[PDB]
Amino acid sequence: SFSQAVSGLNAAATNLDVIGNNIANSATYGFKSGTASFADMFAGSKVGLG
Amino acid sequence: MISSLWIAKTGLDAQQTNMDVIANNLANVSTNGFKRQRAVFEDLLYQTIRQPGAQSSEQTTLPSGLQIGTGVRPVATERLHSQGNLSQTNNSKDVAIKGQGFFQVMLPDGTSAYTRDGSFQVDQNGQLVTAGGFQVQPAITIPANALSITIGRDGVVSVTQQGQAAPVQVGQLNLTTFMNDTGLESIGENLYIETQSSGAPNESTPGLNGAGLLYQGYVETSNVNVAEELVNMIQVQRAYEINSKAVSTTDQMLQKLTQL
Amino acid sequence: VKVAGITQDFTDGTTTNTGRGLDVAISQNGFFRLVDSNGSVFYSRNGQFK
Repeated sequence: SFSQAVSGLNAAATNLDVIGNNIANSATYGFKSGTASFADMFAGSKVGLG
Repeated sequence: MISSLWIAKTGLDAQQTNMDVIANNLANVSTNGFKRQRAVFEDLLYQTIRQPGAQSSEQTTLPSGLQIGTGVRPVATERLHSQGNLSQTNNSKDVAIKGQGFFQVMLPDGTSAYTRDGSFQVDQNGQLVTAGGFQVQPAITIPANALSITIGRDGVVSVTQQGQAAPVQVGQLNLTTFMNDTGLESIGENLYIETQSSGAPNESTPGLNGAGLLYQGYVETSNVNVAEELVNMIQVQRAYEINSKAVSTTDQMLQKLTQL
Repeated sequence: VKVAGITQDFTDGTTTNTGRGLDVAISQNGFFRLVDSNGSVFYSRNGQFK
């Protein structure tokens, strides 16, 4: 069950990383804040790939 | 002495190599310009007791044969030449390379090595040398009574003396790339040398033909993430324990066989 | 975020009348030319002279 959890672990890290980027680039002039979006993935049915 | 025992020994060896790679990656988590390495395996041959797809009768064919594996062999341990992060070291003689490319250097015997490090110093004679005593191949020298050394976005590097109210150009920091950066074999003290797997090096100014750019006053940190290393340690430990238990089961089975 | 170096503001100040005779102010663009003992050339706007 590491495969499902590890993928979710990386997704949380990426979401946290982008937040840090949006919070560090504050007071920059020509900057637009960015956010990340996720999407699930199933091989067939009843099986989850994270 | 038995097939299961040999298969389990090969599995244990593979897991030991994986653990060693993980430990080596974690050890130099702070080395500047370090590129991590990843281990890749592939299973060994198969003994075919019954040929798959064999002609069992005049018209019937076996949908599947009988094959027994022989184990797993570690095929390679490859560097991952990703892009490391950059930091603010604030040194006039510190350079970071963004993109791809290598700084050339001359070994004492005479051949050429390639590096990704940026901590450039000056020898006693005023030649730009790296940490370790090696000097860059294009032989850039820094004259005495130098106020400031400025390295542009491209390869041009200039120095300012006390007077003359204008910078004077010293040399060009051309950098070399390879067709296959992964094939370069690493050696000690953070260096790489050309092999047959990688193509012949091509030298160019920064910013052209896909080469990177030079940033002065920065330094490139290693491309190792501590987050996933720990979970890899957990998984490899569990796999190693499983293989050891398989060895134990084989030994117990054999002992109960020979107890007769 | 990286810092792209400090940027100077060269807006004109306010010419306060402090008296005396060895003090000069500029109402437009322009830098006084100065030289040191070693011969190097410096540029400034300081009005204090003696």
